[PDB]
Amino acid sequence: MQLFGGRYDFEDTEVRRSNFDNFPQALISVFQVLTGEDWNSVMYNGIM
Amino acid sequence: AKTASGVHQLVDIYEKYQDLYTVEPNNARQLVEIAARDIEKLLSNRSKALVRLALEAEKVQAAHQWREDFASVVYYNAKDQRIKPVFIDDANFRRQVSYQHAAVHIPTDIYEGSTIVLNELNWTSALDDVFKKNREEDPSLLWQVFGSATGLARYYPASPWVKIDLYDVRRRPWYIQGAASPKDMLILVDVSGSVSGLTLKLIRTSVSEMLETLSDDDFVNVASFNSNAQDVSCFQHLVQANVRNKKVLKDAVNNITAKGITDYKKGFSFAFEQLLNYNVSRANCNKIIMLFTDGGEERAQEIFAKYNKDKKVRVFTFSVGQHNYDRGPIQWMACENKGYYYEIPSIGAIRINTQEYLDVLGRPMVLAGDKAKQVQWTNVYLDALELGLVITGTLPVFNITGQFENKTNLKNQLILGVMGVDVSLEDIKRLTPRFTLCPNGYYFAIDPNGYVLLHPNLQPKPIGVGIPTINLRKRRPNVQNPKSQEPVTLDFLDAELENDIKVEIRNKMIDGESGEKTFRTLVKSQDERYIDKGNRTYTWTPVNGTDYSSLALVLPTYSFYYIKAKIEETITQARYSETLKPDNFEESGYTFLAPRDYCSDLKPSDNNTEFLLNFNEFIDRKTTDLINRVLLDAGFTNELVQNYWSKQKNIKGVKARFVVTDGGITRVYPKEAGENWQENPETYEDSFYKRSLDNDNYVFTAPYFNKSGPGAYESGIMVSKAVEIYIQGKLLKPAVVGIKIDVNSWIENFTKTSIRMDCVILDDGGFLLMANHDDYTNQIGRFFGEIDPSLMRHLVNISVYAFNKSYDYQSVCEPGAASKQSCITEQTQYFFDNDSKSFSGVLDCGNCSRIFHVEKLMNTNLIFIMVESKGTCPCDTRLLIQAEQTSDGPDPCDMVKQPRYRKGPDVCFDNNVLEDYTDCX
Amino acid sequence: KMTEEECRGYYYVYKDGDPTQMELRPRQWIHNDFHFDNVLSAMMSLFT
Ligand SMILES: *[C@@H]1O[C@H](CO)[C@@H](O[C@@H]2O[C@H](CO)[C@@H](O[C@@H]3O[C@H](CO)[C@@H](O)[C@H](O)[C@H]3NC(C)=O)[C@H](O)[C@H]2NC(C)=O)[C@H](O)[C@H]1NC(C)=O
Ligand SMILES: *[C@@H]1O[C@H](CO)[C@@H](O[C@@H]2O[C@H](CO)[C@@H](O[C@@H]3O[C@H](CO)[C@@H](O)[C@H](O)[C@@H]3O)[C@H](O)[C@H]2NC(C)=O)[C@H](O)[C@H]1NC(C)=O
Ligand SMILES: *[C@@H]1O[C@H](CO)[C@@H](O[C@@H]2O[C@H](CO)[C@@H](O[C@@H]3O[C@H](CO)[C@@H](O)[C@H](O)[C@@H]3O)[C@H](O)[C@H]2NC(C)=O)[C@H](O)[C@H]1NC(C)=O
Ligand SMILES: *[C@@H]1O[C@H](CO)[C@@H](O[C@@H]2O[C@H](CO)[C@@H](O)[C@H](O)[C@H]2NC(C)=O)[C@H](O)[C@H]1NC(C)=O
Ligand SMILES: *[C@@H]1O[C@H](CO)[C@@H](O[C@@H]2O[C@H](CO)[C@@H](O)[C@H](O)[C@H]2NC(C)=O)[C@H](O)[C@H]1NC(C)=O
Ligand SMILES: *[C@@H]1O[C@H](CO)[C@@H](O[C@@H]2O[C@H](CO)[C@@H](O)[C@H](O)[C@H]2NC(C)=O)[C@H](O)[C@H]1NC(C)=O
Ligand SMILES: *[C@@H]1O[C@H](CO)[C@@H](O[C@@H]2O[C@H](CO)[C@@H](O)[C@H](O)[C@H]2NC(C)=O)[C@H](O)[C@H]1NC(C)=O
Ligand SMILES: *[C@@H]1O[C@H](CO)[C@@H](O)[C@H](O)[C@H]1NC(C)=O
Ligand SMILES: *[C@@H]1O[C@H](CO)[C@@H](O)[C@H](O)[C@H]1NC(C)=O
Ligand SMILES: *[C@@H]1O[C@H](CO)[C@@H](O)[C@H](O)[C@H]1NC(C)=O
Ligand SMILES: *[C@@H]1O[C@H](CO)[C@@H](O)[C@H](O)[C@H]1NC(C)=O
Ligand SMILES: *[C@@H]1O[C@H](CO)[C@@H](O)[C@H](O)[C@H]1NC(C)=O
Ligand SMILES: *[C@@H]1O[C@H](CO)[C@@H](O)[C@H](O)[C@H]1NC(C)=O
Ligand SMILES: *[C@@H]1O[C@H](CO)[C@@H](O)[C@H](O)[C@H]1NC(C)=O
Ligand SMILES: [Ca+2]
Repeated sequence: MQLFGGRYDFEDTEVRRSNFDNFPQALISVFQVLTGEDWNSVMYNGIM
Repeated sequence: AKTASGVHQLVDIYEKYQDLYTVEPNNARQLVEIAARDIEKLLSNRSKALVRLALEAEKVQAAHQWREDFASVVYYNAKDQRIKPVFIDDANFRRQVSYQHAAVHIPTDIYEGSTIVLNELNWTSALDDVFKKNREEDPSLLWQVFGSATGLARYYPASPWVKIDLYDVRRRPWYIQGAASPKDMLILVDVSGSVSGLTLKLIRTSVSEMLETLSDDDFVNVASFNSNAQDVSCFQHLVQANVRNKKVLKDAVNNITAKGITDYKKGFSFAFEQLLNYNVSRANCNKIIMLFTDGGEERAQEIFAKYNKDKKVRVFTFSVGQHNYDRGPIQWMACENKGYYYEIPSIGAIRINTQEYLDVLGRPMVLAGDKAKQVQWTNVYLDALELGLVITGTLPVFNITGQFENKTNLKNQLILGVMGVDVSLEDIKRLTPRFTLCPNGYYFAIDPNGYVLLHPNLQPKPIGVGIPTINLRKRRPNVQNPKSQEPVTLDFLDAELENDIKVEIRNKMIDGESGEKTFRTLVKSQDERYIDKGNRTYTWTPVNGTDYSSLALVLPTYSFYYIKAKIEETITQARYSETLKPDNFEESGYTFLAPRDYCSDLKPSDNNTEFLLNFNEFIDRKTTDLINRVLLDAGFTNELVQNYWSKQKNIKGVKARFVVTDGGITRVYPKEAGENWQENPETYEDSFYKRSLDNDNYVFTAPYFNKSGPGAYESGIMVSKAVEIYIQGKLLKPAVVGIKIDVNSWIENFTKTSIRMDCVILDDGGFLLMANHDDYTNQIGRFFGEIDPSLMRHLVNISVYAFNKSYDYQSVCEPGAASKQSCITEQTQYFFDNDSKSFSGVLDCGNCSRIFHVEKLMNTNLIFIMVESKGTCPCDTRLLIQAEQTSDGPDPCDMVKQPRYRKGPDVCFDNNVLEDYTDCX
Repeated sequence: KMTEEECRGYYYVYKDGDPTQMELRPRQWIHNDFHFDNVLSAMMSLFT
């Protein structure tokens, strides 16, 4: 929540939906990386 | 000129036949008071044909029942149960028309079946007998239409529709004015940090869609609020919201950054300042504020407690986007302040949400159902069904279902729809005679805003854009690229030349009651080349009925009188028809006939040969004043052939003679060189015929260069003289006789007069007629600033010959960078100022000196220059360029400041003690 | 649209969110393919 701070703005119409723009949204998103599912979409959106 | 033409012989012709005439007056004031009585009667009948569509439209609503299931509706669905009826070809509509079944247009956004849509097709079938009656009550009616609040639209003639069609009738110019009042609106865009990303692109879009629901009585201004509140507009107050001023704000909206802290307290305190003032103008009507934030944790009670004591400013708030913030306080803001909160999820929902904003403001109209039914005419626009310039008349339809019995009265509010009956301007222009009155004369009409109904340069192809930038890297090989539902609102001060005299005319005409004024002006010639200066006598009256127009008749001062056709011998006119046949081309000449009107005709698409042969057939049946005039015109130009041109036969010289008369007969005599007469056979839209009537001397026109085709040495240049006739102490100017000078022959006089140095025969207009020196002999007819600008920039600066720079709003250009689009252009037009035909000067450009001497010839249109040199050091500074350069419009930030006098309307419904605002929500 | 009756006809799909680049589709219920209705259908989705 500090490194990414809800910086997921982008100005597009695609739902980059695993944002960190809350606390419990960040909790669920973080868990996704541990299970190793789909952590491209998480990461690709971090560097973008 | 006096010899090659038989002008003095043609004086001898009109003076010979003292019979076959009776010179009649125009009176002017009488023609306009008569024409004002007709345009009233035009609107009278169509006015009422709304009133039959309003009364019988309300009655069927009161007995509808509301059927839920549907197993029985048989309509047309005009975009393809369904019917497929017959079609007759017609010319009033230039399409296929039905006359027996109503059509239905449904937007391709909303249909299934639907219990909302389909239930409204049930009761709106009842209108069609009332549709069918007015056709047989009165022929020549254009598109009747019932629009509706749910997007339906029925219209009686039924034509099929005109690749992706958007067209939502709930946002169309004519539907909005008839469902609201004027609006002092104010759009506030929240621009903090919370709106970057998805919610930015929506507001950039949603503001740009909100401004299209404005008419031209509405006022706006765009104020982001932030830390501080500013106007990102370059306006600081309310605009008039033209076509133009709406374009300014969209370039302002599309460059908004997003960062900072929301406050709402400096913002609204900035907003309630703007709707005050009462200094500029404003419509003083339903005041809207609109708030485009994304949620925010503030019920800003303070500012509403300080400024909405009286509750006379309603607030629409919208929230866009898919933020997870609070939509709490914002629903509290609207519902208290008579607002109606709406919510824009994403793109696609934008069109549906920004149009229901007008239904909320209809609440004072629905509470005043006695007086609110007045016919509100929309100004002018191009119809979507391709008919031309149309003007609509509208009248709203209420949902009276609970009256004098009352009942629960739940939706005794919001209206049903707007009935519309359109009117072509051609319908008007057949009421306006423009065939007895001297081609620089014309009827003309102004709305209360200062916009135009009948100036003869309206010309379809809408107006008014900056430099029309298109990139081709952004588009796809695909979708239709929308067609601009924008009206055509032309300013009177931009339909002509601006003058201190005309503004006095415009400000009096926009409200006043009678008057006329005669003066001296600059006149822009047709297909702009040339400004003449002459006299005008023009009047004005308002329409005795409505105030939504006022006429005016411009006249040349030599045009009080006209020729009455009167032939009572019937053999003489038949001999005149015998001239008019194509059998006599070696005898008379190629005789050409302008497209005009009678009973069963057509228009020649350059097959004037066919139209003439069609016209020949007409009188052969007959064997009413235009038909007699052309016959009376026919022999009076024939006698110039047989009594003056027959006795000459192809001189040393001429190349080709021609005679243009009003009445539409133009003859070129050799007929081998006549077939090349490359101009407009319409005498009233002809360019040189009008220009010839202004001056009292010889007129020279320089043709173009490359132009499409053989206008050249092949052609030569054009001479002209208006023919003045002295009937018994009167002055009539019927005809114009032209000589087309063979160029190399006129080189041969110009050469041998030189031998018995750099000289230019030059016109008014800076266009090269001829020269020495043989580099210029191919440029003939190019503006001389493109040849020798160092002279010409000097020559104007040591005066005569000056310039005005108008702007044209309908010309079409090529787009730049970042097929055919309309764009605002400039036009330099050069003219003479000062007399004393002896202008010598000594030019030093820089480091080299040379000599000028400019001599204006007498009793003609000619500059003769003697310059001596080229061979010294050159001076390529710039190029004074005529033609049209694509450019911008005027400065909108300063045009708004000293704005433009006008008047608003007179209803402004607002604030009933009834209403009751609990819906919202 | 959210509801059975109110979701048919056509609508506007925007390729990237320029509101000019506007394309059509028919609209219909996409029953989302790993649905929880029957307990047979549920275990095939808790498996994923
Ligand atoms: C430029 O070219 C012109 C040809 O287009 C020449 O114009 C001709 O000039 C003649 C004398 O200058 C004129 O002759 C006179 O014609 C009238 C009737 O047209 C007669 O009554 C006169 O008697 C006769 N003059 C004499 C002395 O007999 C021609 O009318 C006239 N036009 C033509 C032939 O079309 C110009 O002369 C010429 N300029 C120069 C400087 O050479
Ligand atoms: C809206 O649609 C409904 C049908 O869905 C139309 O209602 C129909 O109205 C006609 C006359 O208005 C009814 O005809 C009558 O039927 C009786 C038989 O019960 C007969 O004895 C009468 O002489 C007459 O023929 C018809 O029954 C009725 N249809 C239904 C299904 O009830 C209605 O007319 C439509 N609205 C408009 C404005 O047209
Ligand atoms: C013109 O005004 C009248 C005002 O009463 C409107 O009539 C009312 O329309 C509503 C629409 O929702 C009807 O409600 C419906 O009732 C049925 C009954 O079972 C219900 O099942 C539906 O879910 C729906 O809510 C209401 O009954 C009706 N009033 C009466 C007395 O019939 C009328 O619709 C207005 N016209 C238009 C075009 O809006
Ligand atoms: C327009 O509104 C302004 C308010 O912003 C008025 O400005 C005041 O004018 C009076 C004199 O008429 C000055 O004494 C005040 O100092 C002005 N206000 C401020 C804040 O400086 C103005 O009068 C109004 N009318 C016109 C014609 O400008
Ligand atoms: C509408 O037009 C009629 C007809 O022109 C006006 O009648 C004029 O009345 C004045 C007296 O006020 C007479 O001197 C005029 O001669 C009348 N006109 C004509 C043509 O004779 C009527 O006044 C106009 N309506 C209004 C409200 O001005
Ligand atoms: C306009 O219509 C007339 C028809 O009356 C055309 O004249 C004919 O032209 C053709 C060749 O194009 C000849 O074979 C005919 O003999 C001409 N006369 C008639 C009576 O048919 C004229 O060419 C048309 N002009 C254009 C531009 O289409
Ligand atoms: C358009 O041309 C006219 C030519 O007459 C200009 O009007 C003259 O302007 C001068 C000074 O600019 C004045 O001294 C004269 O009194 C004006 N004469 C008339 C008859 O009005 C006019 O200024 C030009 N306008 C533009 C924008 O160039
Ligand atoms: C208007 O309608 C009436 C009656 O239908 C008719 O007499 C009159 O000629 C119409 N007006 C015009 C300008 O034709
Ligand atoms: C924003 O863009 C508009 C249009 O190009 C321009 O007028 C304005 O100066 C721009 N502002 C900034 C800060 O770039
Ligand atoms: C216009 O008319 C007045 C008076 O009749 C006259 O003095 C003036 O010369 C006329 N204008 C022109 C351009 O000749
Ligand atoms: C048209 O005239 C221009 C002079 O400005 C010249 O440059 C051009 O070549 C001409 N057109 C053609 C097709 O030669
Ligand atoms: C041309 O006119 C302008 C108008 O102000 C003047 O400043 C200038 O001196 C003139 N040019 C010359 C060469 O005198
Ligand atoms: C004509 O122009 C000259 C200079 O070109 C000027 O001095 C003179 O006053 C002008 N005459 C009139 C009547 O304007
Ligand atoms: C300017 O004058 C000088 C002489 O003083 C000469 O040498 C030079 O070539 C001239 N240049 C131009 C551009 O006329
Ligand atoms: Ca915020």
